[PDB]
Amino acid sequence: SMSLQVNLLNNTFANPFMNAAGVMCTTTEELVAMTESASGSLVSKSCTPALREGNPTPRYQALPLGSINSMGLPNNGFDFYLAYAAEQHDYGKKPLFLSMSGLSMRENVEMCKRLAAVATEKGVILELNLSCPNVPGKPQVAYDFDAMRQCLTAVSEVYPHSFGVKMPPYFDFAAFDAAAEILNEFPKVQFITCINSIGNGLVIDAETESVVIKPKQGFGGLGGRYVLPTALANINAFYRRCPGKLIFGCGGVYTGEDAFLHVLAGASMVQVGTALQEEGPSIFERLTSELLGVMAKKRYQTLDEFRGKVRTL
Amino acid sequence: SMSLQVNLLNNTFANPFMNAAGVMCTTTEELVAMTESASGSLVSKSCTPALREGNPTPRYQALPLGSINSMGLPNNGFDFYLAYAAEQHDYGKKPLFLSMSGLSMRENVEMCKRLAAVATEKGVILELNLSCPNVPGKPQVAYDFDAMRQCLTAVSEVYPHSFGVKMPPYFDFAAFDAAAEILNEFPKVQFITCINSIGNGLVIDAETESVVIKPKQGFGGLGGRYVLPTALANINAFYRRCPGKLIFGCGGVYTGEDAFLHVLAGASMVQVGTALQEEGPSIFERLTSELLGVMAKKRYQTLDEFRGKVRTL
Ligand SMILES: Cc1cc2nc3c(=O)[nH]c(=O)nc-3n(C[C@H](O)[C@H](O)[C@H](O)COP(=O)(O)O)c2cc1C
Ligand SMILES: Cc1cc2nc3c(=O)[nH]c(=O)nc-3n(C[C@H](O)[C@H](O)[C@H](O)COP(=O)(O)O)c2cc1C
Ligand SMILES: O=C(O)c1cc(=O)[nH]c(=O)[nH]1
Ligand SMILES: O=C(O)c1cc(=O)[nH]c(=O)[nH]1
Ligand code: NI
Repeated sequence: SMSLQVNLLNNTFANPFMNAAGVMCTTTEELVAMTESASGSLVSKSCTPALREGNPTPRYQALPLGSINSMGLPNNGFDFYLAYAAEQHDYGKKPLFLSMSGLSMRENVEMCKRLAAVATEKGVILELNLSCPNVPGKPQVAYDFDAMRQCLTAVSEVYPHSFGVKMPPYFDFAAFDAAAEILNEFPKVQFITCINSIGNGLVIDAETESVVIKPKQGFGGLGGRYVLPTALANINAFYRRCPGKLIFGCGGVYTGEDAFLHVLAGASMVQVGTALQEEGPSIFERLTSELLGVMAKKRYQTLDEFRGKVRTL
Repeated sequence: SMSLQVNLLNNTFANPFMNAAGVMCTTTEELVAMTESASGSLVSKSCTPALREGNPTPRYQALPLGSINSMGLPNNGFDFYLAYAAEQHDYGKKPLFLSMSGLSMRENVEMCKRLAAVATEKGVILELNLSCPNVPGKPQVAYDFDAMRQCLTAVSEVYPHSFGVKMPPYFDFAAFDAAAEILNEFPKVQFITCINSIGNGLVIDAETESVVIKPKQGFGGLGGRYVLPTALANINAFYRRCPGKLIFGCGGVYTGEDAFLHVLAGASMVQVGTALQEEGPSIFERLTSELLGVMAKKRYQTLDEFRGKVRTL
């Protein structure tokens, strides 16, 4: 009588849950573990053309209300994630997203040219990251609407497939309108993932009288409980302003109820970051169970019945 | 042996605590209550040239982790707050800040021209709000740097006194740098208040499947526990980039420990919003007491001894 099934991008997903890019998806063993998990899908660590060591440690800290990180894009490099998608991933189990985070337009252009064939042959789907806020001396691409337009223009020009974009959060309607206007000019952009972390917060430990991460004087992206209302705002804002596109939710999901809120705001897929970092891939069994439980109590049978139907006053 | 005393802008404050603008400071009764409280200071509700009714209700909601509001600047009008500063306020009890939020540059200019004489005669201090996120169709001035520079020029032109600016949160270093560079052009800007609410979040009540405030489809500014690391980040960011100015902290202060963090980050004064809304002006006796307790356990006697001294790794 009940179903968490999702159909989009010419795929069927058993449920809307997946990891947030960058969480538990860097190594072969992590990718295998996500594939073997109860999640409906998975996305690989945001990649650069060559392997990156990332920022000095400590660079992640769990917190009572979430997390702060300045990882600095540590990743195995594009060849590695391309090879996983081309040769190793079991598409029989679930669809695969590959997150790309080139440090320049030219890097994204070069990687997309090579990804094209693998997307065609295997069905891997590109999630293009325009919102990394932890690489020193590199402003978030999507806070500069001109840099955003140019990046999307280049990728659309060279990449012969649909793709999605991972967005930083915005905090005013003018920004929502400006971002949506740009995104709506690109028909290949078929999903929008809202949101990446809330950028450059600063956690201070009262006992040590110090920051808690090493890079960038302790400034890092916030995730977890801190970001849920901001995530829902962005999910709903683009859900409304980009009616021709799907929205993937990301931010502050720890429970089936949290996920229910994401869907109500407009989300098709629901990404899990901080909570997954702290619990491991077994969380997806708990989350599907919980979401089904929420739906049971509210008398919903499918996600379609309430997606985007949040009531305004 | 210990003291919460603060000295700035030719004034002495018994302690760093004050209300955040907009919280419990709209009516005569509220202003007197703040003046009679244990707070080191107070600021009046952000004003427009004429009275405003504000947005339709409900327009504020207390939450487990903070608050969301879209008040829409309900206020008694400039004449009313000017009159309170000129004629009624007991400066013998504590200094007074007047918050100003004209809906246009020209509105601020005209109010400042009239405030000048009262500042001279009575010592009231202007906090110029460049960051109201809840009046529909009106974008936050401080997210537009050229506009911000223009406004500060226009005001400095007509207002022969020191003043401060209430800033929205920023989320990347390029933005910290740009804002600080504008503010550093204007010597009259002697303090910076970080931060106004995190703008346009969206709270959804899972039981009702609806938003919780009426204006703007449920979108509103976030305060409280949600905003503390963003507040600390902005306090510290401007503390570092504007060494010729003082920083007032605002955001997420519920305890003396929270206030201790604000000061460590660089704050001279510490403003209390959401917590004050939920607890009333008695909160200031608890906060002074708690901060003294935190200082005793840590063997500090004055705020100077640790202000801005947060340790990086
Ligand atoms: C450790 C860590 C690494 C992350 N790395 C990436 C990344 O490589 N690419 C990306 O798009 N987002 C990255 N993020 C952001 C998350 O994908 C997600 O947008 C954010 O953490 C909010 O979700 P949460 O509240 O569930 O954590 C990372 C987050 C964390 C905590
Ligand atoms: C009810 C309410 C009304 C507010 N009105 C104003 C205002 O008139 N002027 C202003 O600068 N900020 C206003 N704000 C923002 C607060 O001054 C403060 O910057 C924000 O709430 C963060 O502090 P908190 O975390 O202590 O709530 C208001 C906040 C609340 C909750
Ligand atoms: O690798 C990182 O540091 C990182 C990337 C990103 O997109 N988001 C994030 O929070 N961290
Ligand atoms: O009156 C309001 O709506 C308001 C003004 C402001 O500056 N900040 C805020 O959170 N609310
Ligand atoms: Ni922004």
